[PDB]
Amino acid sequence: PSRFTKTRKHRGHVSAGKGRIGKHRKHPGGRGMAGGQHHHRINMDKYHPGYFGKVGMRYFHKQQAHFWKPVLNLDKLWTLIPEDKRDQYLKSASKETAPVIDTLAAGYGKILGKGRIPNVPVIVKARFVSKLAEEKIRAAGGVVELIA
Amino acid sequence: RVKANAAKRAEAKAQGVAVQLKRQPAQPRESRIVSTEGNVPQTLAPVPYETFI
Amino acid sequence: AEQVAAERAARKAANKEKRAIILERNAAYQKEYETAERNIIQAKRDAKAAGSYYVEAQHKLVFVVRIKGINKIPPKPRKVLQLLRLTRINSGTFVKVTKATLELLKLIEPYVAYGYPSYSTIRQLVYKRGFGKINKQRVPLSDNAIIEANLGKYGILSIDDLIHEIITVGPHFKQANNFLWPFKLSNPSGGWGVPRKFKHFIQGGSFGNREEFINKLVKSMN
Amino acid sequence: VLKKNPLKNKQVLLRLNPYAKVFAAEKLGSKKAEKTGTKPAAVFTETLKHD
Amino acid sequence: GIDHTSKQHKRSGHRTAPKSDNVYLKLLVKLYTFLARRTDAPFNKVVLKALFLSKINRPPVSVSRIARALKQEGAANKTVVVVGTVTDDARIFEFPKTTVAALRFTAGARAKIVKAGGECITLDQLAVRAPKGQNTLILRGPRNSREAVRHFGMGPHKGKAPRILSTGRKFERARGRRRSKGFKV
Amino acid sequence: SAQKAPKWYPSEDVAALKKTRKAARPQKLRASLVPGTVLILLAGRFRGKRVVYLKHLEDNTLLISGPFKVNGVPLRRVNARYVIATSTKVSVEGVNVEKFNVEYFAKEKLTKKEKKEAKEIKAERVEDQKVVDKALIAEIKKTPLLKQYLSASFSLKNGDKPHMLKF
RNA sequence: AAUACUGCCAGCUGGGACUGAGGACUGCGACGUAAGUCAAGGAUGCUGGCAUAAUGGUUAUAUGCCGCCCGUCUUGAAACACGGACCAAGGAGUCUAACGUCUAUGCGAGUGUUUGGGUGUAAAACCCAUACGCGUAAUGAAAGUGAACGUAGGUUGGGGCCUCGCAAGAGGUGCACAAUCGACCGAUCCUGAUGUCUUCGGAUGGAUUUGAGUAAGAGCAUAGCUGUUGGGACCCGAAAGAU
RNA sequence: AAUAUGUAAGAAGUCCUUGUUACUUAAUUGAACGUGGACAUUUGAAUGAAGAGCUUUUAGUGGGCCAUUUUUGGUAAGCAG
Repeated sequence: PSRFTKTRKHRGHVSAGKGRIGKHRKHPGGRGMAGGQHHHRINMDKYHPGYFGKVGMRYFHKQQAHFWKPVLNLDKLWTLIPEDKRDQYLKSASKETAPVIDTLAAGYGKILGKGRIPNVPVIVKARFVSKLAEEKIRAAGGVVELIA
Repeated sequence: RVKANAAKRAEAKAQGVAVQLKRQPAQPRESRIVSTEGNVPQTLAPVPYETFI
Repeated sequence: AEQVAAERAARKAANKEKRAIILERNAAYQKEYETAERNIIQAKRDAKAAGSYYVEAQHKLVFVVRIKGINKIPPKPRKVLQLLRLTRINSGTFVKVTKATLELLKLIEPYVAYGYPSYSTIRQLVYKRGFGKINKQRVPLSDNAIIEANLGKYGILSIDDLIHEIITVGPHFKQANNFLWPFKLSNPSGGWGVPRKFKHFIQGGSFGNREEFINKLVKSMN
Repeated sequence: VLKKNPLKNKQVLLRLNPYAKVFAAEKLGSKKAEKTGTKPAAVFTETLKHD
Repeated sequence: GIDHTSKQHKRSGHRTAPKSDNVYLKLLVKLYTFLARRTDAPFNKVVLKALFLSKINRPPVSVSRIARALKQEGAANKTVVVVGTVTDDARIFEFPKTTVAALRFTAGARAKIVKAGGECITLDQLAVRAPKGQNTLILRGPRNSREAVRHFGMGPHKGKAPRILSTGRKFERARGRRRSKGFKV
Repeated sequence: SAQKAPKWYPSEDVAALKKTRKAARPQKLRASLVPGTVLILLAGRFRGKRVVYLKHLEDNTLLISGPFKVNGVPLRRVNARYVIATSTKVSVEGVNVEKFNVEYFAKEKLTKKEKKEAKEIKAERVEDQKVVDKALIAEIKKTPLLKQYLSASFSLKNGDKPHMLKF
């Protein structure tokens, strides 16, 4: 609020926290990103390197639906099965009765392999997958099939 | 100095423990007797100002 | 059956034996003061009888008093004054004479008046103005209990144990002198004896070595 | 609470210094030295006195 | 006037009290200030000084971090004390039986500890069962894993993230960042 | 409420005082004050009067009587700091001053009721003054001119300096 | 032999000044055979006067000494630098969007109800679904690829805990954090395995390379101070320009 | 020369034995990093430490001037540097 600002504490003091010599003006260094190559060059070289220049090729008409690929790691793969069935599926690891995980149903496009699923056979439906994610799923006894 | 301190510590295990490992600075001199046989103190005076040119 | 006499008589017995061992310590330290003084007198007289000259031993201890204020001090003198804990005017401390400490006194010489303190000067100083640095505080000494609490590991059981370790500079001088706070001395009572302080004592001023007249200066400041 | 000076206030001076009662009774600050008749040497005396 | 070797009237720079107006936190400070003063054990001093800590200085401690702490040899029967919150973790699939003394527990963390046979106790329950800190093990969360820390010390040849809204190409990937356009960092 | 409340209320009881370590040691007088010396009163009703010092009372005061036949000062107590001891002395070997003390010089029993809004010598005071004067006069007259000295009054003249005038 | 001078006394003693802080006891000590007393962790005892303008306060004046007229710009202001005849009222770092650090709070690998819907005592409050935002994964220009050899590694330091230990201290565990050597992931470069639509694939291994990475998550939302940017942007002020 | 200035004055160190290397050597040679073992009167000069170290954030400032000493241009300057 206004009563906890320093403007109320600066009542009486002449420059209101801005200095006698400096004489707080409208825009003494410019406006906005003014002089990022001339007189704020040191700021734009120290704190924001990479500001000036055309890197990369232009991608005309970008839609993020094409780049829709949220990633689910293997340690977060077992979050998908709900807790009412999670303990019944972790215990009694059965090849015949394996939990299927519709990873796309929650909205993860690609399964990655950050590691250490328990040694259970688990059915994984994927749009994409990595090599190490499949090898750890193969090591646990599960299978990955692809959906679209 | 490390080799001397290790050797002095090795000998201090046998005899002369607390063998003064640390360096001491130039301590002020203890009291001494200055005899005067053959050393009668010759008196000195300031020299007069001589131009020496 | 109430635990009154069961701890008061034991504490009074402990205080009586602590006072008895301090009494014989002060008796032992007293008797070595006259022997170390009278043999020095007798060594001078024996050398005079033998036709020689007795060089007395150089003084192991200086008492150094800051006489000039905290303004307009160059940084190399200012660091040494802080290292000797002379932070204000008429702040005194004891400095063990070595070659390292001698060139320190040569470097802050226009700001301090140092000399060789006598036993009477030291014991009057620590009785009147001796304060102990215990947990970064100036607790005044005022009994041998806090001397034993903070200097009992070095064998200093009393203020006279502390006095003897100062005048006869022993192996626990660094611990004992750092325990003593810098002496907040007053201005001298009869003045400084000079019209102008900031010349050398040889040049009729106040700073520098006044070798045995630091007793006349500090007995007036105390 | 209040600092009391030693070398006055003899009860504080006797709270410190258990030797102070013996020092006051035996007068050890004003002790007479032993009389002796050692004479300085002539070589020291004439060096001091010459010219 | 004296030679000021340091700054006079300088505050210690540490918290002597929590900045919060939490009455229940101040009760725990009141209990542990008594415990730090009246016990010679330094466990109560550390817990009190950690109770003062702010939200960025009390990071969350996962139950996987509890499990890694109990995985140390000789610390299986120890009680793990978090002065701060405890969150659960889907990375682990078997939390061992233990008693955990934390300020707050998330509902997943309460489920993970209780269903594993263990119990979630508070810091005053800690004070009752262990005033000097018998067989305890204080666990601290990763302080410098915060997203605000990777922007700290930003400069040339530092390997720090610049402060930037939109991460991608055309946003700080040009001169000053690669050798093709002028210079690289 | 015009003023809400003070939450911290200071306690209404008074703490007892600490046991003070001050004993009332007896007063040592000046060396020039011997019982039987003559004093000059420096203040009061009898400024400059020469009086005979008789007894040091236990009040720390001084029982004086310049003889009432001589100078008109009665048997009264004064203060040691408000008198000046002259080097000459009188004889008090044969005078009874044993029954003069603090309660002898008590003024009156004072209450709050009988307070004098607007405004007699005791017969016992006159008679003991007489029997003190009978002993005191018999040695005053044995030396010349001392009776004239006590009846006179001291005064500082022009040019005399009390830092060098021996009294 | 004295005496001067210098120095010492845990020597005595006189006179003066200022201070009386604390408010049961504890403690140290001294004297006394003990009992107790005391100059011993800060003043008590006795006495007198007045009880009101006595003391004190305010105010005016006088006297002694000091004291340049404030604000601002300035290296420097009392300035022969500028503003100010006086008085009353008004009058100048505010709000928003996006954020940064810090702090508080709630929930916490999630978080955020308030776009909307239902309801309501009706712009309030209450309740709610789907998405979406940010976070949980980075890296590359991009195609793409995408984070455990190990008790998530080793070394050094490391609070705290455990064991031994009359007590120092010695071992074991060592969270956070700091430094470093690795390992893994992406990019660059190099060698190129089974294979094969014989031109695709890229296994394995490596580097004076590189990243805003991983290496048992820390974020989201709200609130506040401070700071930034855009806006009139602390207030006021142009010469101008255009319609 | 004086003054000023760099380094060192140890437990992260010293000594002895034997482990790794794709480095090095003629070599089971050295280098680096080690594993074990011995290292109080003072753990290896003096004095001090008044807490030490680290991190964030941001204000103001970025017109200076004077004095001793050294010193430049100038005849000199309450000159300029």
